Amino acid sequence: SSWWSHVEMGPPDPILGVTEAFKRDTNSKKMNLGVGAYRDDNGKPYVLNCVRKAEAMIAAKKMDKEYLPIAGLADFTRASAELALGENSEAFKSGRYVTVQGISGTGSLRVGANFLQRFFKFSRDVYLPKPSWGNHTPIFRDAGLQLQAYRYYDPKTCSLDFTGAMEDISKIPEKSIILLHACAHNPTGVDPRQEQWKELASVVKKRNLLAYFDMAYQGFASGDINRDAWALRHFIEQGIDVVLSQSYAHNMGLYGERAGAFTVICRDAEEAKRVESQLKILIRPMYSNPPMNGARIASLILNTPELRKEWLVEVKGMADRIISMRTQLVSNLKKEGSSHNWQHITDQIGMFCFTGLKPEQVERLTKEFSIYMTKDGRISVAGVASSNVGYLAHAIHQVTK
Amino acid sequence: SSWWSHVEMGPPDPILGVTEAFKRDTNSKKMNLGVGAYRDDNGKPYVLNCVRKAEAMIAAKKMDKEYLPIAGLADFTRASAELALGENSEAFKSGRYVTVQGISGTGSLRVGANFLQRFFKFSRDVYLPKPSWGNHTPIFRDAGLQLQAYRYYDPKTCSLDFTGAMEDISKIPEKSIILLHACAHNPTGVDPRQEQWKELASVVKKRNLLAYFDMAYQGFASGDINRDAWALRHFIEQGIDVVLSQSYAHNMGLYGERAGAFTVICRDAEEAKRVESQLKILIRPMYSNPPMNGARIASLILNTPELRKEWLVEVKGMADRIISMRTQLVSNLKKEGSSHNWQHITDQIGMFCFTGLKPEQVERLTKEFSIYMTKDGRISVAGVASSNVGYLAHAIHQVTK
Ligand SMILES: Cc1[nH+]cc(COP(=O)(O)O)c(CN[C@@H](CCC(=O)O)C(=O)O)c1O
Ligand SMILES: Cc1[nH+]cc(COP(=O)(O)O)c(CN[C@@H](CCC(=O)O)C(=O)O)c1O
Repeated sequence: SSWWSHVEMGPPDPILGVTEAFKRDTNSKKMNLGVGAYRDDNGKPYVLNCVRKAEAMIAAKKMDKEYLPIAGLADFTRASAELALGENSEAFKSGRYVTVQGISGTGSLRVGANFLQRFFKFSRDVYLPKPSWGNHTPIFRDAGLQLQAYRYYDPKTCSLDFTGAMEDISKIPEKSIILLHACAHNPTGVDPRQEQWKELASVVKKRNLLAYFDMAYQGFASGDINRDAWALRHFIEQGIDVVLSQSYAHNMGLYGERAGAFTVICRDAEEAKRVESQLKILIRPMYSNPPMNGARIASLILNTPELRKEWLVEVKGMADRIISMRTQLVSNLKKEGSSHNWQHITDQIGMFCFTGLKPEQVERLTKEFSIYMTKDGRISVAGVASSNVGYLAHAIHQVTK
Repeated sequence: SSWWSHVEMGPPDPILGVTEAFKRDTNSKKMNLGVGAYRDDNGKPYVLNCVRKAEAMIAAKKMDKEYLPIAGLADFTRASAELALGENSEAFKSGRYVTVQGISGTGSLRVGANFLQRFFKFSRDVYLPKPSWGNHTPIFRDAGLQLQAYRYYDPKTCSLDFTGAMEDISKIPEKSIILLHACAHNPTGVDPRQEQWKELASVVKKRNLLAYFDMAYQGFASGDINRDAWALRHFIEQGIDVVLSQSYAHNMGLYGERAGAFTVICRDAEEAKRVESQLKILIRPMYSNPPMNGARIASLILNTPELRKEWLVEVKGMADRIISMRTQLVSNLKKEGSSHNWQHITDQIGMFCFTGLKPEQVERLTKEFSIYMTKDGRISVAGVASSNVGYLAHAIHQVTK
């Protein structure tokens, strides 16, 4: 009986733990369809061309590694704001925003969570969509806020239950906080339609709710970055001052370098200044200043015309491939003779498919075929390659037959 | 009256803010002696040779950027443990430790702070030495613990007030938490003597206090890394199970890449396993997984014999230079005709000198000479170069005359 005799065995992360389990299997045909990580058509980690050139630029310049200001790389901070808001945006033009480099999406989310905990005097409730990325709970819960829920997904119909959402949302207490996924909702792969978004705006505005946008997949919903930032831009434009978290982990394939940002849209550039002051203060006693590599790479691509353009081509490339894989998946299922309707697989967008498989099926999949996915039936289509869509489909079928 | 009408202008970080102020001065002779950042003899940011080769190795291998496990790079985690504990260590050999990659020193410190908040059921008090790095307060305070103090520095005598420390320490309530700087105490540059450390061990052990070591400057106290880890090793060896935070920001000049680690010494490898589980759980909803670059670079140097050896030469090189600058500083002061005893400047170790200048003098220094330092009179000798020790000394003198 020492200091930690009492500390119990905590369980493995529902998402990140799949990769740990996957790592150990000896099956040569194994597939890691758990975390949303882009794999190229060979089924290999893919580092974009533009990322590769960004890094070379950095190398060549023989840059130092001195500490970055607490808020991050100005150039990256400003270009991230700009990427979300759009260059024409009044918010951006007027400087009514504060963007701070964050430790990827998760890092940004928690900074905001912490910021709200401290400065959002109107409420302690955060409404998450049913269902949501498992991690939104703990992120909010550890920061000190309460979690609530709003209906979103209709499993019966494999789509968004708009009526349920609107009902739930029209009733959230005023001045509460609502978390919205900007695009490629995780894990359903179903976003509201633009008409739909417009109706949500109204209710949010009307109920005077703080809209918190989680934008982890800008460019993976349509394959177009501006198109994917529509909702977000629409709300700001309707006069809704949101807070936002951005991740460059998927769209730039910067996973491990941890590049991201957290933004608050304020009333004036002077409020923006005061909020920045306080955000610095929160970040300081947390990690002091942020990791420079991801931010340097992203800044160079973003601010370098030829780089940026290459990047957009590369993003289309990625989404495209994901599409082909959905398609094929479905085809192979029919080929295999599957009786089930697998239309949701091609209807869903972003990196995954919310399959509907029950936990007994998931289990079999891992054990008989060594195909790893989250227990909720969510699979990452992002990680399928031409060489194993066949295998995937056959398995799905066997376990479903 | 929007959401953030109430959020007030927070002040600039007492340490990091000096660099912000410094950045704006137009004086061509300006000197940034605030943050502890190594400058080469030309007064330029210095990226070690071995760091440069580590990066080239990485480049050459065309490594991916997939996400690292929540606890960090195994290789880096294990080599950090090893760097602190020493290779012969029973703790290490036996695997009674858990080391987790942290976002530099600050990142590691806060992870531990958070861990204790959650699992240290014996107390909410953390005793810091008087004085300490300004940031220890907020780090502990934001995590949820209470701050206490123990006497350390004797300004009258420009040294460690051992009697006061021992008195204060012999009285801290049992099972409390005491933060100790492993070496190169920040900001006094005065460490306990080995005899002294031995006496501290006893009292800590006797009072059954949780010893929390902050090891930010391993190699900057003596210019020898094992020598600098003595105290730390001695406590573990006396049967004191510490928690520790390591930073590679100064000794490897990795400032902005944010590489560091947090370790807990446990009873067995099985407790170690349970603690790891819980640490993962804490990190997950905080930043998810850590920045890979700093960790990849540090892992390669540490685990690469020729790299490691080069690294130790480079560390000696750095400490040496710091020594020369102290020396010279003092010489120039006499040359200038300073009446004061400046012996503390050469007596102090690590990257700074706790000068004793009053705030009015600090102020003049910045305004007449554009020499930036923290308001407490702490200056970073680390950043002085042969070309400006003269200027420095003349200024000090003018403002002191
Ligand atoms: C909605 C969502 N929001 C934020 C993030 C933040 O990611 P990062 O920048 O790494 O902090 C992720 C990653 N979630 C995918 C990646 C694995 C993970 O969970 O992490 C996933 O759901 O598989 C999200 O899916
Ligand atoms: C005692 C101490 N502990 C931990 C750290 C953590 O540093 P990092 O790995 O960057 O998180 C520092 C840096 N403190 C010097 C560097 C500037 C800073 O304060 O940050 C300093 O005191 O100037 C310390 O001086």
